[PDB]
Amino acid sequence: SMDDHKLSLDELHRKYGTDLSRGLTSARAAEILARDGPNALTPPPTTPEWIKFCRQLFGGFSMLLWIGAILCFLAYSIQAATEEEPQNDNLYLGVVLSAVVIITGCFSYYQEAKSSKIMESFKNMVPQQALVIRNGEKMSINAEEVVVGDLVEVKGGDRIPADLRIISANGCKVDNSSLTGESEPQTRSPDFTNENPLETRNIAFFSTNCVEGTARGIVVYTGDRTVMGRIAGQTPIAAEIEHFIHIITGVAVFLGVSFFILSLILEYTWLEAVIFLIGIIVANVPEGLLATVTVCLTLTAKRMARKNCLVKNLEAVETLGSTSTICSDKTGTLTQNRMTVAHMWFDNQIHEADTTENQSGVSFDKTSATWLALSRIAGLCNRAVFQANQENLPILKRAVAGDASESALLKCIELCCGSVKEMRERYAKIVEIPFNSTNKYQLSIHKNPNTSEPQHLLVMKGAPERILDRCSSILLHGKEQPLDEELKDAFQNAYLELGGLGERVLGFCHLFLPDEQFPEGFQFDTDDVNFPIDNLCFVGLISMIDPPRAAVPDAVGKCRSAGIKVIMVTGDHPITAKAIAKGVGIISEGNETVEDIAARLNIPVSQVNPRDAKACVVHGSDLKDMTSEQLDDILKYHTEIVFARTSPQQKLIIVEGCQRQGAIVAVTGDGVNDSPALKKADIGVAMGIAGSDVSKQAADMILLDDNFASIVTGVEEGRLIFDNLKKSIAYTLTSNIPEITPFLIFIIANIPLPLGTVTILCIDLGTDMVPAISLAYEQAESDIMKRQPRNPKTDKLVNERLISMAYGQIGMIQALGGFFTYFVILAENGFLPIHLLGLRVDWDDRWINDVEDSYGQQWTYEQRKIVEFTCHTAFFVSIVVVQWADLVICKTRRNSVFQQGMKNKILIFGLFEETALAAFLSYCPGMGVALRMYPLKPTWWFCAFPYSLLIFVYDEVRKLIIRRRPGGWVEKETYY
Amino acid sequence: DPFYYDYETVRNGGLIFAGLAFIVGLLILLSR
Amino acid sequence: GSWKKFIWNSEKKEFLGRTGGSWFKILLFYVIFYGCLAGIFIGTIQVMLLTISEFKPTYQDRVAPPGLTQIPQIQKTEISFRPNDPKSYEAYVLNIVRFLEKYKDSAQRDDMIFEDCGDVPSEPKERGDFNHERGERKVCRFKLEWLGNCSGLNDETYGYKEGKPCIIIKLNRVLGFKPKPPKNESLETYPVMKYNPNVLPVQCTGKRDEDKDKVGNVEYFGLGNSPGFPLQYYPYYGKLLQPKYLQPLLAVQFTNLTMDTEIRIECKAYGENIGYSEKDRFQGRFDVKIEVKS
Ligand SMILES: CCCCCCCCCCCCCCCCCC(=O)OC[C@H](COP(=O)([O-])OCC[N+](C)(C)C)OC(=O)CCCCCCCCCCCCCCCCC
Ligand SMILES: CC(C)CCC[C@H](C)[C@H]1CC[C@H]2[C@H]3CC=C4C[C@@H](OC(=O)CCC(=O)O)CC[C@@]4(C)[C@@H]3CC[C@@]12C
Ligand SMILES: CC(C)CCC[C@H](C)[C@H]1CC[C@H]2[C@H]3CC=C4C[C@@H](OC(=O)CCC(=O)O)CC[C@@]4(C)[C@@H]3CC[C@@]12C
Ligand SMILES: CC(C)CCC[C@H](C)[C@H]1CC[C@H]2[C@H]3CC=C4C[C@@H](OC(=O)CCC(=O)O)CC[C@@]4(C)[C@@H]3CC[C@@]12C
Ligand SMILES: CC(C)CCC[C@H](C)[C@H]1CC[C@H]2[C@H]3CC=C4C[C@@H](OC(=O)CCC(=O)O)CC[C@@]4(C)[C@@H]3CC[C@@]12C
Ligand SMILES: CC(C)CCC[C@H](C)[C@H]1CC[C@H]2[C@H]3CC=C4C[C@@H](OC(=O)CCC(=O)O)CC[C@@]4(C)[C@@H]3CC[C@@]12C
Ligand SMILES: CC(C)CCC[C@H](C)[C@H]1CC[C@H]2[C@H]3CC=C4C[C@@H](OC(=O)CCC(=O)O)CC[C@@]4(C)[C@@H]3CC[C@@]12C
Ligand SMILES: *[C@@H]1O[C@H](CO)[C@@H](O[C@@H]2O[C@H](CO)[C@@H](O)[C@H](O)[C@H]2NC(C)=O)[C@H](O)[C@H]1NC(C)=O
Ligand SMILES: *[C@@H]1O[C@H](CO)[C@@H](O)[C@H](O)[C@H]1NC(C)=O
Ligand SMILES: [Mg+2]
Ligand code: NA
Ligand code: NA
Ligand code: NA
Ligand code: NA
Repeated sequence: SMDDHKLSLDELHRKYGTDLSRGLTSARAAEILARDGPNALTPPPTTPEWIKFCRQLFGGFSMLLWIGAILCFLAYSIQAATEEEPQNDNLYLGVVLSAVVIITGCFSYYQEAKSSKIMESFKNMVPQQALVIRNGEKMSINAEEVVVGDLVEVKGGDRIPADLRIISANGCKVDNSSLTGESEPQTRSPDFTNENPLETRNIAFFSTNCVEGTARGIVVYTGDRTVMGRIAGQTPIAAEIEHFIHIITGVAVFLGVSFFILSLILEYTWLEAVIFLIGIIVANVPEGLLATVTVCLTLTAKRMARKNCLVKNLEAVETLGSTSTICSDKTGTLTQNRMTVAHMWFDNQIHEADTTENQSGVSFDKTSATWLALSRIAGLCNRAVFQANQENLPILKRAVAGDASESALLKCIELCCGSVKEMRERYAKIVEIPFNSTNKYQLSIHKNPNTSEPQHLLVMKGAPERILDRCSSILLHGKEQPLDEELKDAFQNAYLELGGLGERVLGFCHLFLPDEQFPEGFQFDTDDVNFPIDNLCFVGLISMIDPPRAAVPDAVGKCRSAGIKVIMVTGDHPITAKAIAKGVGIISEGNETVEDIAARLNIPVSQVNPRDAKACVVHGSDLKDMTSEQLDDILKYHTEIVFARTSPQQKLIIVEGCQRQGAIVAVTGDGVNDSPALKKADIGVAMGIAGSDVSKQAADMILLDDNFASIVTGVEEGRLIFDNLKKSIAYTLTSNIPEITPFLIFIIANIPLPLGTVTILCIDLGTDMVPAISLAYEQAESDIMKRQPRNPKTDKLVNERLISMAYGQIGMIQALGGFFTYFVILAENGFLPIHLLGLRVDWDDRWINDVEDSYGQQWTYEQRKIVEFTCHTAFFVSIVVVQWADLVICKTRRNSVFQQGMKNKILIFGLFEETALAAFLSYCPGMGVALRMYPLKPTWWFCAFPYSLLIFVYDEVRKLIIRRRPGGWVEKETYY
Repeated sequence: DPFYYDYETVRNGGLIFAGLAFIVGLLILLSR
Repeated sequence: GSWKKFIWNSEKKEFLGRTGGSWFKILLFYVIFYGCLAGIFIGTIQVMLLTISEFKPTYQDRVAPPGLTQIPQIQKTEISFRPNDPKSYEAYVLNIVRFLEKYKDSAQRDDMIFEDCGDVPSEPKERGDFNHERGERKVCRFKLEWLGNCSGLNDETYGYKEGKPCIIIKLNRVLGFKPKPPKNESLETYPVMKYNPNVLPVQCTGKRDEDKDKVGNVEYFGLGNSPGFPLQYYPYYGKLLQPKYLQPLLAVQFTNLTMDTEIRIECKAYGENIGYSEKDRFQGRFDVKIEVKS
């Protein structure tokens, strides 16, 4: 429909609730909140909470265990009609195969719903903020409640929160890429230019940003009724677990089909063969890994939010842990960006600031016209103003509306030389200049209040090396002593002795223009430059100290021990950047640049071999003319690189240069010029308290505390998930040999069967469901930040060393621990072990009711099948007993369990749930006819204690050899 | 009698152990 | 894995991605590893065999009331034959002849092993104790002539040639077991037969109600005149102490079977020790289906 862009501001009075200034109103706010819908775009409804349940109950690899129950109930339904004495045995088989599906589907749905509930809790974690100008006095609000008739003020880098009509802008430029497809900013103005209401300048749009400038606009639509409100993934660590599950599925399907047609030769009663096939396929395929990976990801994301490191998608979790390069900025991230004045220099003497109450009187609060003029220059250039409720607050804290340097400068002026706003109205600012990035020239021409001098003053401040050509004549005692060469040498010495401790310096110069250029009447403008700028009245230098953050100098050491390379990209002088890098530990001691060894041996810099210097400080002006080959070996031959005097716009040329060597680069940005460099890096980090919305729509992280050390803690939490996934995969695969081998030795050796299909499903449901997911909650070992970064090209999760440990070494001990208990039971009832070789044909014969044992007595058919089902029960129980030691050794990878501790509460619950399920399935009245499971003697629970102890002893001695001998044969062959 | 072996005592002990090992796991899990 | 490039290099000599001095170590590791695993398994088995006696099993409660079986070893508890067809009943006669080899009178002549227990039923004979202090124990000898009209001293087809077939019933051996016949309250067991205090009684009747009208007459042959197992034997001492032990037998003949009908017959044994089951249809009891085609 037609939007109110054609009608001007008078009809904007006469279209909304009478407000174009001073805010709208409280009452009106509630009324237009109740009239229209709030600013939330309404979500599409997803599938309800029973379709997600039937996709897990009747899903993949559970239809097999449903059709097994259907066939069992069909065989019982056939038998109950055309047979007398119907003998309901397939009824309980169908009941058991139906109960296994319900339990496994309920566990899978619970583990899916918990991770969905956690990952849904990151929206409204860092909501949106809109700047309105309500009756109050300019406030930020939750942005999902604004109304039609508000006036909002946006600036460079903010998000437009509603449908806007612009009233007063200073060249804001919206990027029209969400509804047109243009990658070019467009100028906005309150006029009426285009006939089409969409490609015009009258209005602004939802889900857009007006980069530069500011704007004051009025809301026309909110919520669903905007032009955006109408109209309308995998993980590289999940797409590998899928590919592994497909290969294990093919192997298990081959094994189950091969075991299916091998049983029918042994007269195995077609229902039993089908149930045996289904039980092999279901139990030998690790379907519960695909849940575990999600629980490994989402939980980790939650912990990253508890340490001020917020992710934007789950694909950014597994790539943050493989980070090999961090290219961070200096101001705001490494340092606090709360600077105070220290160590001014004027009249060939470094002074002290004397910030505190201990007034050393350092030639201050007195009469000496050089520092009076210097403090007057540093007082009438500070654009920052103070807020209300501050003039009765001490020096120790002050709210102030401005950037860092001028807020630092206002401290010394409001401390030393009275109030400040009286000094602003004394010398009237007649033309201002905003702070430019090209020459860094802050100027504000002033005039006398009534009279102070016949030559009224013009001011100049900025970088001292960028004003050394402009202002040269010093102010010793009011005297403009001209350019002097040893004085420039002393200025250079002051520059090195003020940048050498790590301070940003600012120069100060001024002018006494006569009345020849402006009289007392009409003044002169500064946009048309008719002022002499060369050989001006320099007064002195002011520097400011900037403390680095709290937990940074050991976070850089943890980045160094973990093989991550840190790059510092600042916009400061290349001697202060070297000082800050040596202060925080970027350039550690022992490492030096070519300037240091050149000034060491007193050979000039230009002929030093650039191979003995591993640290390097690159000026930003040389970055523009160097081609790709010089950058691609600056980043190759050095180890500690610091880019100084560098614009953020050329950050991108760094990042690709680090990506060609092969690296996962993490880049911090907070501006609108960094957004080409954020989404070219492998992981982009936005800032949380500073940083506009364009900077955080392009990044994969949010730093909620603006600290560098939170990135390092995020690298820890990202590194943890590969360890936890390898531990869970290693635990899950060990229970495959004791489920395969009892049927193999049944065929080969012709002994009675040690394990049936019901106890195979019991083994799988008991020892694979709960304790395999408890290794996702495992704490971090002591050597996660002492290993190198993993390469996601040559380092997969599964190796030939992970398969040959689970299938070849640990699984065989569990198979032997089961077979021992089988032989112990069958030898204590009368069948000695040599007598069992060859007994299978007579044992399984229903019409041979006198089978002789080693003592000579004669067994019935049911009397020996009861002993066989007791052997099945204790096979399952001994598998649970060795599962214990399999779960205990599979929670560490190179540390011992005595230096890891039992801090995992889910693992102890897994052990107790295992043992409670085993002791309940054996000793409950009623399991003898349903499950065919019979009670064990109390001394049969200790038959697989030595094999469970052997697993523990073997794995502890193996890990000890790996720790005390790195790079040996045991680490090369067994360390998975 | 070498032919009897009452199973009720070991069944009572096993069910007591199952109830104990279930409630202690419940108290370890819900300890948070 | 790719193809040739991975099957062999000969610029590093790496068959399957592993050099030949590395294939030797990874196989020596698995040979030593499985050798020590086999050693530990054999050692635990040999240690467990030291707690096992060689005269008495550790647990006897899973054979505790014995089964009751019949000697023509048949395939679905079914006997079916034609008397004027000497190829239908030949397997049954061959089974009975192969079973009654060791019961012959010429196979019991060794008087230092076999002994002459009485020809009337008597009390159990304790041979001592399970302690090997007397060596091998002697065994009572069973004469075939007590199975008369069912032994091989006559009709050598055991009745199958002339209509009326005959089975041989025996109770399963349990080491150390002494059967207790029921008491004599004259109300206790069912229904009525001749009672003897040293005979475990057996009775074979028809199963359904139409089978009781068709089974006809049933003859028993054993030691004495009360049908059942004598008690002079028992309790089996085991095949270490008593090789060539001979369990007592009981022959049952069906002299007046009804022709061309399938008849179900249940044989039960009575006593205090003897108990029955509902799933085990061979414990203390059995059943047979006979069908004499004409
Ligand atoms: C009741 C509890 C008892 C528990 C007992 C459990 C025993 C624990 C055994 C587990 C250890 C597993 C590795 C053992 C092999 C150690 C090899 C070694 O030391 O490397 C030397 C060294 C390590 O030092 P290196 O290799 O790095 O030397 C470096 C050389 N320079 C410096 C020049 C580079 O490796 C070798 O060079 C040669 C090793 C060849 C290995 C050949 C295979 C040996 C066969 C081992 C059989 C052990 C099986 C026993 C398991 C039985 C348990 C069921
Ligand atoms: C009697 C037969 C037919 C089954 C009857 C239904 C099942 C008892 C249902 C009820 C709730 C289901 C499950 C839903 C919750 C899980 C949480 C699980 O605990 C954990 O996962 C560890 C703690 C944690 O994950 O934080 C243990 C019980 C279990 C498997 C439940 C087991 C029983 C399920 C399959
Ligand atoms: C490890 C898994 C995959 C297989 C382990 C079981 C074995 C495959 C089978 C083969 C024959 C079995 C047993 C049959 C014979 C006995 C006799 C036993 O004692 C003796 O050897 C004494 C012999 C004598 O004195 O006459 C030692 C070996 C043992 C336990 C064998 C051990 C190996 C068994 C269980
Ligand atoms: C079936 C059994 C025989 C094998 C599986 C059980 C383990 C072999 C045993 C060996 C000793 C037991 C535990 C006894 C108590 C210690 C305390 C623990 O030490 C600490 O608590 C240190 C805490 C910290 O440093 O943070 C080291 C492991 C642990 C749990 C042991 C882990 C392994 C246990 C369960
Ligand atoms: C049947 C019984 C008599 C066999 C004896 C069992 C052994 C005493 C087991 C118990 C646990 C095993 C080991 C597993 C735990 C480690 C912790 C380890 O202590 C450390 O922290 C090592 C630190 C380092 O080396 O840097 C030294 C002892 C050791 C090898 C243990 C030594 C004793 C082992 C071989
Ligand atoms: C990994 C380390 C810390 C061992 C942890 C394993 C289990 C959590 C704990 C629970 C109590 C322990 C056992 C203490 C003794 C009982 C005897 C048994 O019950 C009987 O004695 C037979 C029945 C009866 O006595 O009547 C049930 C299992 C068992 C082995 C327990 C199960 C497993 C243990 C080692
Ligand atoms: C990981 C594997 C190697 C462990 C399997 C257990 C044992 C380590 C292996 C070694 C060889 C296997 C068996 C191969 C076949 C022989 C037959 C047997 O010889 C006989 O006397 C049987 C013939 C007869 O006398 O009636 C002696 C032991 C036995 C079971 C071996 C017992 C031990 C086995 C199971
Ligand atoms: C055992 O078999 C013999 C013959 O083999 C039976 O003896 C005959 O029985 C019939 C039955 O009426 C008599 O008429 C004959 O006179 C008997 N002959 C002889 C020589 O005795 C004998 O009855 C059978 N024993 C039984 C059935 O208990
Ligand atoms: C078999 O013969 C006996 C003769 O004593 C007779 O009583 C019985 O009814 C007969 N049975 C049949 C089935 O003919
Ligand atoms: Mg930044
Ligand atoms: Na599974
Ligand atoms: Na991005
Ligand atoms: Na397992
Ligand atoms: Na498994």
